[PDB]
Amino acid sequence: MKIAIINMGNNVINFKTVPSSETIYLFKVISEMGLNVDIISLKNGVYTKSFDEVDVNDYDRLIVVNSSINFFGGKPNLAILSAQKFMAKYKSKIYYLFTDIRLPFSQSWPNVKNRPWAYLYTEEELLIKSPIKVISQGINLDIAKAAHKKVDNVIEFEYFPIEQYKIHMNDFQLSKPTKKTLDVIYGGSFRSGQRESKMVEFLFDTGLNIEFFGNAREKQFKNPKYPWTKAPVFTGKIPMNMVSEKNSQAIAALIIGDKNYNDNFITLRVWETMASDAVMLIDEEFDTKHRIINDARFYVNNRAELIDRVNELKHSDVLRKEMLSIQHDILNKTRAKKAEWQDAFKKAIDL
Amino acid sequence: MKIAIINMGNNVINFKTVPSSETIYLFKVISEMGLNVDIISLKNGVYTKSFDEVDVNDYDRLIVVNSSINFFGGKPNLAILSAQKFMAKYKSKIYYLFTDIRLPFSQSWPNVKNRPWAYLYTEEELLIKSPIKVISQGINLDIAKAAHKKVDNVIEFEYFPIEQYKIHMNDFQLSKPTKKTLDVIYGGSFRSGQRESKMVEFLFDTGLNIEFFGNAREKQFKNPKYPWTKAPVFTGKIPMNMVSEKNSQAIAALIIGDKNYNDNFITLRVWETMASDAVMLIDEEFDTKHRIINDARFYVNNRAELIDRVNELKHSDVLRKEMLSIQHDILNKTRAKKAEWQDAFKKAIDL
DNA sequence: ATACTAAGATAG
DNA sequence: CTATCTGAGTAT
Repeated sequence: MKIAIINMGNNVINFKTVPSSETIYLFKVISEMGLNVDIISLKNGVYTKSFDEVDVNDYDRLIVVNSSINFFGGKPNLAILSAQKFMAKYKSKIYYLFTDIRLPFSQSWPNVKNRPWAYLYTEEELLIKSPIKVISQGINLDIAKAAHKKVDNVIEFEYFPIEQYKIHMNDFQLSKPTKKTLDVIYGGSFRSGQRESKMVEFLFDTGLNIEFFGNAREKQFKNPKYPWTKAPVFTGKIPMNMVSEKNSQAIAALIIGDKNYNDNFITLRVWETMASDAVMLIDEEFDTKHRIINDARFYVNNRAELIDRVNELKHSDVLRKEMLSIQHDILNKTRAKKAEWQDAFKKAIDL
Repeated sequence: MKIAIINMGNNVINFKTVPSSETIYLFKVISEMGLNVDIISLKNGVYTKSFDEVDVNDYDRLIVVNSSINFFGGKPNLAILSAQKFMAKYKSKIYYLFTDIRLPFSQSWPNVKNRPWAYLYTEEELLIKSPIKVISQGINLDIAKAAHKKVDNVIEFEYFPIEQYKIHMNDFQLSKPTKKTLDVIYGGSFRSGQRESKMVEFLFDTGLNIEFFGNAREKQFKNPKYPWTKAPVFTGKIPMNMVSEKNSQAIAALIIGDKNYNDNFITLRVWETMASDAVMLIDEEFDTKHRIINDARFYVNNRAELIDRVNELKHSDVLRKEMLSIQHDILNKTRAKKAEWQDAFKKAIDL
């Protein structure tokens, strides 16, 4: 039972990029399940074998982490092409991990055949004919089907909480009480549209000491529709395995709403936050039914509520520790189900 | 008082390179102050002592010419590493000359520890703990504090017109009346974005016989946001300390704006142009408050103001001299106050 | 060959 | 939008 996992459109080397670190963490958690698995990527590395140095048919299961197939600057992206070349040569069923609604499986050939560099590839080289099963992170399989109604070789759809790999990792550790230095903290990147509105709403002009870490830059918030005076402090990105300790430096860590996740996907951030020493405050829009934590106090709808809830927390150490113990209790109930989780995954890749 | 001066990331031997010349010229101007100074670098030379043969703690003052940490080809950069090991062993305050907004002081250790060759160094030998005093060439100390935010041991800030070392040199001599063969001249290299914009706004489609020397070619200008028909004449590189001799060839030398220096840093260029037989014209953005010269005639806004002024100088050999006589009187008044500059420097390195 | 380059591409 | 990531090309 030899399993191969690859990222469809991103180089896999270290933990310095989101797609790469996720592919490696998926490889690590699948290994810890007692499965023999390799990561194939563009070159040999600490975690990967080269596409050029293996026959895709030496594996009984091919898992493909979703990625986009857009070619930046119209130039050839070897990460995409080499991965699909590899997929096309596979004579068996392909398991596509759908963790981002914006990244449904997609053939590259069509987007390649009309390129100046088209001569480099042939349709037989890139066209994937194998049947594909989509393992959707989003519980709503209707949305998963919709996004793939463009590709006919997708024949199975199944829901599997992939993002739970962060809490099921053997070395998982709850954050320990921490000396606070921030009222509210939020990690992410800038995104125009409703995403800008949402962020200015919860992070700007709160009157609280807030830190926005990640890839966002203050000067990206210019839209006159969502004005502001006092912005939060911006910080550089942080290692995947440091997120929870980074969040723990604040009394409260926020989860903002997003049209591509709301009531459908539980995200890595939810767990990273719920695991920290920071009380997890969730944008009502993100989880209307409160599937995450069955306690209204963990939810906020606007700036007034966020400000009010955070101030109740910065004064009441007792209220803070209680909420903290409730979110840790909920996390652990989920963790207790590890074995069911692992079997569900084996079951999802027909093992 | 024994003073040691080093360049953080460049080797110092002679005047064959930009950074080396700067360090040696800084060295000479300080020696001419009657101070005891030594240049410490990689190998012993006419102007330098080797890092591996001197004990940094023998000096009462350690001056570090700003530089960047860029490990070309991912390989160890000996000037940066030797320099920072030297600085790390130092036990008193460090004086960092910030002559370029792009070169804030930076620790190299965080960079080295994650390199495959990290085992060749220890944090004890690279981590610089001594307090740092940034002596900024820019007069806006807020722009200087802003740049050194990442660092924590940078305690002081102070402005000092460092670029003036060229005029106060016991060597300095104004350029004598030169036979004109160019209407306009400008030295430098192109970068991108607005850098190219400006260079095209002031040196292209003017109808004037303009020359452009340094690291720059014609095709390097593609951006269809700033279109041009007739480009100036590119003369490539010239010696490394004959800029004044070069500029004097034209009727007027140009100083164009730059997001980094504008209303902050007076550059070596300014003084090398102000010292030439060429009338120095300045981009209004580079110095709006008109600090350089107090006379509107030397400043321009766009291609219009430019070509116009150059014409007034061509059709009035009398006007040329008058303005030329003005800039020289300014330089002369600055040079006469050499002692005020020197004493200001001493007070900068706490003497 | 020798020595210098004040760093360009990428992340989200 | 720049902090972070990657890792030899250019000038003598």
